[PDB]
Amino acid sequence: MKSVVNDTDGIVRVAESVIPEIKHQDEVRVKIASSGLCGSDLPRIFKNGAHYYPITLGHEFSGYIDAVGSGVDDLHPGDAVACVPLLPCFTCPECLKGFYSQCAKYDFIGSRRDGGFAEYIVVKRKNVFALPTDMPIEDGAFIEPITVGLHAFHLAQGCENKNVIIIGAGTIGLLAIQCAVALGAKSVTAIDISSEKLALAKSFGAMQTFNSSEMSAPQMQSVLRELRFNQLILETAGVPQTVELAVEIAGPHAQLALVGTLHQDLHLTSATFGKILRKELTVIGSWMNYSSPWPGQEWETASRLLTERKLSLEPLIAHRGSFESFAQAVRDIARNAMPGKVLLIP
Amino acid sequence: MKSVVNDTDGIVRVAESVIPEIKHQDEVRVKIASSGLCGSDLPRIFKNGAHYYPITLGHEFSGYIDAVGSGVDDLHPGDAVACVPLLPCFTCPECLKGFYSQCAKYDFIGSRRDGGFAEYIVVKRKNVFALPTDMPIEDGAFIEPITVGLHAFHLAQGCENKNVIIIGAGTIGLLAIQCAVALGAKSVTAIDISSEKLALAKSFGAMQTFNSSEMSAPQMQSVLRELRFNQLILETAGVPQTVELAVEIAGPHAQLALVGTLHQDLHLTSATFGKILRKELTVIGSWMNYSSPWPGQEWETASRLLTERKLSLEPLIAHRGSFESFAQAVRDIARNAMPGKVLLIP
Ligand SMILES: [Zn+2]
Ligand SMILES: [Zn+2]
Ligand SMILES: [Zn+2]
Ligand SMILES: [Zn+2]
Ligand SMILES: [Zn+2]
Repeated sequence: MKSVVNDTDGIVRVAESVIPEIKHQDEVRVKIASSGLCGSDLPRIFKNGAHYYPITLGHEFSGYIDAVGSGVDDLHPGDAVACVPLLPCFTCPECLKGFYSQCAKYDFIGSRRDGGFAEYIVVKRKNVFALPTDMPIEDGAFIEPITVGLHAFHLAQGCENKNVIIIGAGTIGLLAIQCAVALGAKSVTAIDISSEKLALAKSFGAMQTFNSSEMSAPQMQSVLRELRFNQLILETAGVPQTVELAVEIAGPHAQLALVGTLHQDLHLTSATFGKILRKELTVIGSWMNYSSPWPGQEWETASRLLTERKLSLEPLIAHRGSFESFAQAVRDIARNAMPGKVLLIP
Repeated sequence: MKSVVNDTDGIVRVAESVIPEIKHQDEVRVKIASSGLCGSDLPRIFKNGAHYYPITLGHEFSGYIDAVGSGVDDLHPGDAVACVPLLPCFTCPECLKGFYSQCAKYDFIGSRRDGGFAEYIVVKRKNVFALPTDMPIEDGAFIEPITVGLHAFHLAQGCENKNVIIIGAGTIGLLAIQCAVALGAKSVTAIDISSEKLALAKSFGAMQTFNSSEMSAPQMQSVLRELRFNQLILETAGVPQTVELAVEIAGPHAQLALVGTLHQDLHLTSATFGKILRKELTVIGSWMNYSSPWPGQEWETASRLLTERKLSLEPLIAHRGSFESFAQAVRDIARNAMPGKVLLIP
């Protein structure tokens, strides 16, 4: 079978291996139909940021059950699934509290073990999420990234009647705009460095957009005056300039949800830090996308919103291709910005 | 009348001035009995951090009503009061929401206008808080710093049954320890560089203490293992090293309340920032100490805790004296750490 294998210093190749066998009663084998590249994969590919090399990535995928272990009774060959890539231990104090992403013994498909840029993969039953039979299988690759946004909204106790601000218009951020609209946000505003993913964001329902390469924080705050109350800001870009921007533009008692991981240090001026105090902001760390009961309401909500057509996935996709095509598309990214969702279609 | 006036390059003066007159129907004049130096006053004196010079500071004080304006019907000469130093406008959208410390137009006794390091002051009726008739008048000077800690606890929805960690053993931190014990924290841990402030913390009820000049963050986290859940951490020291420490030591889903204002920039590593997300911390900006109904339940709680003898103020006090000895005590601080509460007794 074919897979995409990444090696040290940004080398990407397509490799041939034997199909993995089911080795435990609670495992399943999935034949992968659609597998997306995450923003968080780019440092793994191009900045030696993976836990090991060589490695096969991919934690955003869907497929059909190919076989099941003898202990699996609720899934059958042919069933459509999405991958639930985190595997907590379920027995540490954190896990028994429902803090699965604070488990100090978890596995992660496409990060801590090999993942979904392959024709087949064997994973635990708890690592797959059943899809509605009428849902197009390709759509299932977006479930995991949808739940990223939904988890942050969950931590903030909802976005209903809130003025939400999404910073970053990558796939995660564009999905968060669509979810915010569908979950009854009073308004949605999008902010990003380049100018018309912002047009795309307006088509998804953002009532206004700020190009941060052309507006300063004060200019943005001035426009936001009428909407300065009951704010929920999601920082999805994961660069220190946007974290700083969120604090600067925030209105009184705004909730600020951090979902983007930084790969450079954050220097905040004394003044900016002071605004966290003076505005009495609530800064909410957000990690992964899970809650009890496993894998969490986020996952059922993601599937539900898709089926009732509240979400729009096609405009997000910058590329579909099989292995050679997808590999070169990944190579073409270089250390540049993500064009849109790059999908592997085996 | 005498007052303490500080000037540009850390000069502290005792000056003579005329007694201020009541000019509006809703004003009172207070003859000041006890007036304390806040940790936040030190950058105002020695790091040119005040809004203007020359200036008279002091926002932690108590006294007796000397005279009242013609429109004041519920206070009279001889009444004991504490100062409520913030004066919001009460007519902006922030104030109408009960967000008094975000008021666009607020005044502040001892920061935006001259304060209580004087024999008499004229302030609004809204700037004084009636004390119980049996309360020793000097105790009233501690009400404002008490409510600082209580406001942070309030923002965090209480400290009851929580494992609280107080970082910084200045007067405000030591008071927050006593309040935490009184309000039923499951445990209280104190952290500071002074082994002696730490002994005091234990006598106030801290079950353990970490000296940060001698212990590492990992060393601290190791000790905190059995208490790592349901944490409430108050950062009161207001220096970048302790903000960094709070994030490093925090347990899973800990609340982190920020009450100390920085006067130096904050440089967080990408790893330290990452912990905010990975631990799913909630960072709570805390500013001043007010709520609706003005000035807030915090002030009622402070008064009550004092009257039922749940707090201990005498060991906090490092100095008592009239104008000349108080001024020299202040000068002796220079650019060093606070010895304890320095009080002016006119
Ligand atoms: Zn991802
Ligand atoms: Zn676990
Ligand atoms: Zn103060
Ligand atoms: Zn106001
Ligand atoms: Zn720096």
